[PDB]
Amino acid sequence: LVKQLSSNFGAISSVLNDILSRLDKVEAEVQIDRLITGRLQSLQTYVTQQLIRAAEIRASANLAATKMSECVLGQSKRVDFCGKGYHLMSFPQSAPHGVVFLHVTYVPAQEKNFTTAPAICHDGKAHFPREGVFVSNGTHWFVTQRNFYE
Amino acid sequence: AIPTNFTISVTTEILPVSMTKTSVDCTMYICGDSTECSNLLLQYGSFCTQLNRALTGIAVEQDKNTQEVFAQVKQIYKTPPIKDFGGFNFSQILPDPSKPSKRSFIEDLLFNKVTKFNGLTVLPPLLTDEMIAQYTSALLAGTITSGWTFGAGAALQIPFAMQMAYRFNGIGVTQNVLYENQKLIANQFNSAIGKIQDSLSSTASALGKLQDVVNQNAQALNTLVKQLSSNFGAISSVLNDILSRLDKVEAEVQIDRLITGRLQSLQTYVTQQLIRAAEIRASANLAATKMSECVLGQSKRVDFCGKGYHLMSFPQSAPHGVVFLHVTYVPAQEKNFTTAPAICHDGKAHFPREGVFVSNGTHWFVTQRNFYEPQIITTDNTFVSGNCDVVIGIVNNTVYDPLQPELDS
Amino acid sequence: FLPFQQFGRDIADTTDAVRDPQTLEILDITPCSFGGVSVITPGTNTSNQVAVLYQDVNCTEVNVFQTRAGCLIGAEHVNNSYECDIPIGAGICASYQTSQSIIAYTMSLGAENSVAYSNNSIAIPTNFTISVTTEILPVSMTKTSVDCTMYICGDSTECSNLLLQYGSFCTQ
Amino acid sequence: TQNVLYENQKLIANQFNSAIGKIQDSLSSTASALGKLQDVVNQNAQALNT
Ligand SMILES: *[C@@H]1O[C@H](CO)[C@@H](O[C@@H]2O[C@H](CO)[C@@H](O)[C@H](O)[C@H]2NC(C)=O)[C@H](O)[C@H]1NC(C)=O
Ligand SMILES: *[C@@H]1O[C@H](CO)[C@@H](O[C@@H]2O[C@H](CO)[C@@H](O)[C@H](O)[C@H]2NC(C)=O)[C@H](O)[C@H]1NC(C)=O
Ligand SMILES: *[C@@H]1O[C@H](CO)[C@@H](O[C@@H]2O[C@H](CO)[C@@H](O)[C@H](O)[C@H]2NC(C)=O)[C@H](O)[C@H]1NC(C)=O
Ligand SMILES: *[C@@H]1O[C@H](CO)[C@@H](O[C@@H]2O[C@H](CO)[C@@H](O)[C@H](O)[C@H]2NC(C)=O)[C@H](O)[C@H]1NC(C)=O
Ligand SMILES: *[C@@H]1O[C@H](CO)[C@@H](O[C@@H]2O[C@H](CO)[C@@H](O)[C@H](O)[C@H]2NC(C)=O)[C@H](O)[C@H]1NC(C)=O
Ligand SMILES: *[C@@H]1O[C@H](CO)[C@@H](O[C@@H]2O[C@H](CO)[C@@H](O)[C@H](O)[C@H]2NC(C)=O)[C@H](O)[C@H]1NC(C)=O
Ligand SMILES: *[C@@H]1O[C@H](CO)[C@@H](O)[C@H](O)[C@H]1NC(C)=O
Ligand SMILES: *[C@@H]1O[C@H](CO)[C@@H](O)[C@H](O)[C@H]1NC(C)=O
Ligand SMILES: *[C@@H]1O[C@H](CO)[C@@H](O)[C@H](O)[C@H]1NC(C)=O
Ligand SMILES: *[C@@H]1O[C@H](CO)[C@@H](O)[C@H](O)[C@H]1NC(C)=O
Ligand SMILES: *[C@@H]1O[C@H](CO)[C@@H](O)[C@H](O)[C@H]1NC(C)=O
Ligand SMILES: *[C@@H]1O[C@H](CO)[C@@H](O)[C@H](O)[C@H]1NC(C)=O
Repeated sequence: LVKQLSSNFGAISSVLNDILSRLDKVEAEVQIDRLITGRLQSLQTYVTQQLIRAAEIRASANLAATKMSECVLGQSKRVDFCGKGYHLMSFPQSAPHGVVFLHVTYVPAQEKNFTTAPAICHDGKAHFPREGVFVSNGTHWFVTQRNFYE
Repeated sequence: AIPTNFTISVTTEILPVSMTKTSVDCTMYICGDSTECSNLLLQYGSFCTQLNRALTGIAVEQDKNTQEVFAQVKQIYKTPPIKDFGGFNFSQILPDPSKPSKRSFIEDLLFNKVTKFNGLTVLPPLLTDEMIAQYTSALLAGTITSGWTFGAGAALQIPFAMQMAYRFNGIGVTQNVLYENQKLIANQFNSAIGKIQDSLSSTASALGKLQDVVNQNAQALNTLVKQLSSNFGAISSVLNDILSRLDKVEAEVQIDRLITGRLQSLQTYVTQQLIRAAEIRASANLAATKMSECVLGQSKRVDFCGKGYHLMSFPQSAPHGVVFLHVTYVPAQEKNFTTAPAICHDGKAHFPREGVFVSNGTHWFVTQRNFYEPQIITTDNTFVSGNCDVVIGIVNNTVYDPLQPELDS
Repeated sequence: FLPFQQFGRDIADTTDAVRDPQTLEILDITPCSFGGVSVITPGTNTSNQVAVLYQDVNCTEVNVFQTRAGCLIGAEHVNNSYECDIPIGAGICASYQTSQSIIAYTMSLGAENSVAYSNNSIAIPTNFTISVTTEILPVSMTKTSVDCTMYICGDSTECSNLLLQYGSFCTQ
Repeated sequence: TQNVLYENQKLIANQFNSAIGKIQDSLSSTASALGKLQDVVNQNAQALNT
């Protein structure tokens, strides 16, 4: 925007005082009008870009507020909304013109291949887990939590 | 009213993700191959480079949108050669190895529905249709073979029927309903997919949300080009026709008239593109949100990923967009049952641990809220708190104690 | 062309074709090949070597690698894929690697992996790790304010009086 | 647990009814409550006047 003050826009000079100090009114008003049109257009361009950028910032701020409410104040069931992993808790940190969230997540680290089954027959009855899944270590059947071998 | 039967439905949600990456050269558009016009244009400073910058920013954000929507998986997963998925047929959404581009049948259907000299160019996307198809293949193979585990961390293999059992538990329906009705569920799923294929193969308007984006950008460019035909007060719209007949002094004035008009035309175009780009970005952010919370996980958000109780979703690529196939559980048939909030027994007030109390007119049962499956009311189904003189609408019945006959013998 | 037609025009009113005034044949006028020129470069704190992309042209009209993004000159084509560094377009990215030089390659989409799926095998985690990630979001931007009179006219009454003929353009 | 509601159902209904009455009293007395919508009306009207 400041650089635009250096443009002539068709005028004999970009410096308004240099136009006024050398030419009398009648034609000088024309030369000034050329600069007014160009500089006014420059401001309109600047303001339009700022309004669009401001809309972008507002969307980001709304997202940040949403995360603050549903991650720091609560616990998020939304996948990858507050970082990768199963969300536990988050911590806000301030930053210049922004906010930084530290997302604490639970990530499975080591796994084993187990044989499974959807149900077990006993006396003709079909037994299903109340919680967890059925696993076999190759000789014995166990019931264990879905997200942690126990 | 408690549902006694259910139907598995598949819905299609179509979202724009990107728009054509145009770039406009102000000198060739405004002046072309004319130095006199270019020299006049230089008196307007940076008006051009701010337009090249704005369009570059848009072009970059079109690739950012695609990457955030599709590039959510660190690895490219692939299905096994044996499709033992419990009766669920995925052959119409998985890559077809026989095509020159490994797209699914449905993706091929989607691509068949959506259809320079003045300084106006179109940049290629960074991610080709091949790269997008591979990404949707990886996301689909992960979803099918590992459920939601590939989203949080490592892809942990699980039988598909058990994965669906978890998805059913996630909506308040005990996993045993799925296994007892597994064949029915697989047949309903396969039929729903066939219906999706028939719709896409017959309803052209299905992809209107993406076609309109294509139309809006194309028309805008046509409008910009049409503006070269305007005089803007000059004796002629053709710059060379002005330069070849008039000498410098007045010709510079006639050229200035065209520069002002054409520069205004570009500014209008760029402003409209920035606003439209913001719209596309919001849509892409929504698509990425759905991808993360529907395909990689399971959504508890009502109507976020289609109507019904969400089970799973499948991404499909489309021209300048993404198509989600949302698999939902919808109650199908219901009966009128009499209910009660609690039952008095020995003065104790019994409440269900899970489910509600129902009566068929002669006997009281406890059943799941979302699926009629009557069980005998027992001490292992209900809990005691307080007594019958507080709860409004409490009824008299008996609660069977499974331990009593065990102690008598 | 019909016997009375001498010139053809495009949507922009530029000449599309002309009929030669001496020999009555039609010549199409296609403006000669042009395009944007982009420079692919590592930062100047690392190297002053660059590659040049001539957009949407063949390398004949201008070692040399023809891509659908254009003719890339100065970057060596490498068969090995990598993570995208400096994007070019159409699946091609470039980077500065090992002497050292600029390379061009088809970008990798991630490691290839298969899931050991079967109808009776489940993988259940036995251990876990607690990870912390950082998410950075903009919230605000500098609260600028611009005075149209000082910007446009400054300390000049004659200009201000002319500006008043434009009404509310400023106060908006 | 759902038993809390049933044991306290009368209290809950009375609190709900009172809260609604408070909403009515606020809307009947606080003009600024709908400012978010009035500003939209004002922004478009002024723009046309401009
Ligand atoms: C599967 O788990 C069971 C239970 O832990 C194992 O059975 C035990 O094996 C140990 C020897 O490692 C014996 O000392 C115990 O008496 C066994 N208990 C029972 C109840 O049998 C079984 O060996 C494991 N199998 C495999 C292949 O790991
Ligand atoms: C639940 O609804 C399904 C259909 O949505 C029923 O399945 C149909 O059953 C009839 C038997 O009268 C068959 O002729 C149809 O071919 C079946 N359709 C499918 C898709 O399998 C099912 O029987 C219903 N169950 C109950 C208990 O009402
Ligand atoms: C999954 O559904 C597709 C639907 O097309 C099945 O493909 C058809 O299979 C039948 C016989 O198996 C052929 O006669 C058709 O020509 C096939 N159609 C197409 C388009 O390929 C596929 O076989 C089904 N898979 C399973 C395992 O049942
Ligand atoms: C309500 O359900 C109960 C339990 O299913 C029904 O009682 C059974 O009725 C059948 C006849 O249809 C008898 O053969 C069983 O011996 C009954 N069992 C018991 C424990 O009483 C009862 O008839 C049903 N009532 C209605 C109106 O449907
Ligand atoms: C539910 O059962 C209780 C007791 O089994 C009933 O309470 C009796 O009500 C009658 C009539 O009001 C009294 O005369 C008895 O003295 C009460 N007995 C007890 C132990 O409180 C109660 O009325 C029954 N509810 C319904 C709806 O029939
Ligand atoms: C689970 O993983 C943790 C590391 O993430 C293991 O803790 C390490 O155990 C080794 C023992 O071999 C120590 O030398 C390391 O210092 C431990 N690291 C930390 C951070 O405490 C843990 O033992 C693993 N548990 C199982 C059952 O595999
Ligand atoms: C499970 O078995 C397959 C069979 O080849 C193997 O490739 C895979 O690595 C095994 N899983 C683990 C966690 O070792
Ligand atoms: C429940 O009873 C009402 C009583 O008229 C009836 O209109 C309604 O259709 C019944 N519900 C079902 C599912 O039949
Ligand atoms: C339900 O309504 C009937 C209407 O006559 C009434 O007699 C009965 O007591 C009511 N029950 C409850 C729990 O409100
Ligand atoms: C970039 O230059 C600065 C200053 O010379 C240097 O400190 C920094 O490490 C350089 N960056 C890289 C990636 O080498
Ligand atoms: C010109 O570009 C086309 C692009 O497809 C290429 O096939 C051709 O070989 C290039 N060179 C020519 C025409 O000499
Ligand atoms: C790269 O792969 C192509 C495949 O056609 C091959 O012709 C070429 O020689 C390879 N380059 C090197 C350096 O191996």
